[PDB]
Amino acid sequence: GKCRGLRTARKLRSHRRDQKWHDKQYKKAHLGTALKANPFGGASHAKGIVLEKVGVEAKQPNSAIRKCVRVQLIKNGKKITAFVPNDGCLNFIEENDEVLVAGFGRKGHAVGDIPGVRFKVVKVANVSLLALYKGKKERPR
Amino acid sequence: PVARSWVCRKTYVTPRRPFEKSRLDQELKLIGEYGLRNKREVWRVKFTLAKIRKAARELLTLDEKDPRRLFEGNALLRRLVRIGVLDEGKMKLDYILGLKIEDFLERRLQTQVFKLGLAKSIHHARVLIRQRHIRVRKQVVNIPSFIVRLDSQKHIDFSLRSPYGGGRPGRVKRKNAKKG
Amino acid sequence: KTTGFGMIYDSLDYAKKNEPKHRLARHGLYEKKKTSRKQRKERKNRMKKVRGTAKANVG
Amino acid sequence: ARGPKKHLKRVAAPKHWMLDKLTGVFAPRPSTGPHKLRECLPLIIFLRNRLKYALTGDEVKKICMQRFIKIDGKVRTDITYPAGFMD
Amino acid sequence: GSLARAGKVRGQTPKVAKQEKKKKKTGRAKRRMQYNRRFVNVKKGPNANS
RNA sequence: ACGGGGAAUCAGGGUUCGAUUCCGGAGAGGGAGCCUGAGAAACGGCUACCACAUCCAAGGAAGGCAGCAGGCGCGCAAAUUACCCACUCCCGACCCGGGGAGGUAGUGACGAAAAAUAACAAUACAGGACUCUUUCGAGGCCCUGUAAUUGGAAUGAGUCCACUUUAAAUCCUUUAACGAGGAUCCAUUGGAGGGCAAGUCUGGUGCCAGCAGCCGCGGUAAUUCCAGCUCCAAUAGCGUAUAUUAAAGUUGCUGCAGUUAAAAAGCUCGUAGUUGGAUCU
Ligand SMILES: [Mg+2]
Repeated sequence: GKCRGLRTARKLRSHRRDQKWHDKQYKKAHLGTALKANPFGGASHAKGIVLEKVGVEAKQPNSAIRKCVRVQLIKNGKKITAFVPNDGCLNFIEENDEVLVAGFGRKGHAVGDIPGVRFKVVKVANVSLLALYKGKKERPR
Repeated sequence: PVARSWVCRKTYVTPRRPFEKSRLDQELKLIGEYGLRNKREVWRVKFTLAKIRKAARELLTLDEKDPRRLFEGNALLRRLVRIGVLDEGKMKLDYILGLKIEDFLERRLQTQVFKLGLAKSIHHARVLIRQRHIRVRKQVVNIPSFIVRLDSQKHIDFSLRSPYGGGRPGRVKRKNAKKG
Repeated sequence: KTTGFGMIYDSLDYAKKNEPKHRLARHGLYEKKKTSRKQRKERKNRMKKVRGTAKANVG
Repeated sequence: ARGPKKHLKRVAAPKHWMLDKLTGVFAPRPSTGPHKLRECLPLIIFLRNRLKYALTGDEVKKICMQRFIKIDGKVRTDITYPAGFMD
Repeated sequence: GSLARAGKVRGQTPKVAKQEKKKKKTGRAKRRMQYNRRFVNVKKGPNANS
């Protein structure tokens, strides 16, 4: 069992300090390696330039082609893959466009059929994809 | 550095479970019975009662002759008697825990002007108050959530400058009179 | 009902001595100067560059 | 700070002065004198705030420069003069 | 994969216009309608079909 | 990683945040050195060096917005080159002068408070309960709704005299005049298999397009995609991403586990640490 003395505070506190590092959430947050490997660098959104249009085939048992885009981040030069959410929204994006990119819902984890993709597109050329999709705004000319 | 004050509060708390069927039926019944506008108007009164019950539970853990218990117990009981929620002959700290939201909802000006016969329904009372037809002691009030103090129950009347009192007719009767 | 404040002075001379000079202009007993803070400040900074009586002949 | 201070903020003023929050950012800093800064009542907070002989701080100056107020037998024209206990 | 079928069913779907209808009440009068509908005047659901 | 006063969350214990208007510290592009003065190693003072950068007749001269506006850059990320010393105060030789301190307007769905988008009456029913007639029925007693059925009564929101406000204004408050019937003076944002409130409706597509936080849906009758209708949740607000608290008795002091699910050192000695039997009026 555990020690239960009146002069045990140092033992209890040091043991808790040591054993907190075996919690993977705590270690990930407090170690610093997961902050340097994050392409966004701790930000919720980031801007980037479109390099290529890609198509990622879904994981089994699903059979489809999720339509994504390869994006190079402006602030650090890193390269990511971002999923274009809705029906036919890839037709609004063109190469060399500047896009706003956000996380994809699971704090750095992949979501659903889409393998290895952690990001999604929000805006293209300062126009939200929702407004384009619902016909509220059009691409600037 | 500015001569400004940043003190403010939120006056309600949302429920923890958003889609609890028993709570959705219970709250809509209060909305319909007292003619409220939205669910936030139920969570406000419920928050006020929750804070009253919490002060009483904290005072009830003190000694029966604790100086703070006899000072802030009398004050709370007197405050509850003054608005008409608690009875005059029930000034005991254990009768606060027997209070309900319906007691607090009955003292609204909207409920009172209807129960005094000024309005034909609880929805007519709302528009009557918001349209500046009601006064309490020579002061015009257009806030339906105005909690009526007990010794104000007798001074709720039609406004002195309204078509329902001694005032001129509104724009519609004036315009139709000249129509012929 | 309207609520306000009021003062009654013994004489017009005492009123002119003690009253704020913006509350005398409302009665027509005081005229302000028709310039601007920017105008006066810029004029002030130009005279720093000039020395002697030539300060007066500066616009 | 490179020297002595000359200002007083209203929330940092002595509480027994009974100063409200929204009149201004500053409070009268008492002049140096026989009584301490935190144990005194300046003449402006007595002529304006307590006796209401004046409505603004400019009117306190107009009363003072007419040589009407004597603190223990001597005329003081300073409007932040630190009067204190038994004066 | 091949990025050539994007927008397929959304562009294939026939276009149907919305029927114009009487406007909806709002605020204190919309929530009075629900109360009257569910409590004062009344094993199935609000949107049960057939 | 400026430190406190403090902030969010919260059964009790606890966890996280505090650049930020109050108190203390530090700095004025980076180091260093000084003069004056009661007080400075001062930068809206000076002297050098390092890095930038300005005018030039090429000899020379002049620099320091982490002050108020404003511009560039950086970015996911943040407002006017506006008016005034009228208030609060400060400074001076001074009742008089000055103050981008400070105040006032502008931008402002950071966030917080109150609160419109309809109300009533008469009709006739899908009608409903409730009283009597066993039943047909009478219902004027009380109630809800397609009401594309009638009807005048009431009001802002707006336009706009004037006063009031104020240093001068604006706004709020107060008041004449005009100002409401139904595609309007029109409420939105997300959903309808489960978690989790609410359609195995109808049309299109056919493991494609797409949905889907998780389980899962889609291969010619799809409760889940794209739409119409209908339905429900909050509402002048509602979705999404991210950090964080609760949920987490999944960090366990309160309060967890270690035979087989993750786990007792091969065994014993032994210092520090932790803990230590009666017994006195
Ligand atoms: Mg359900």
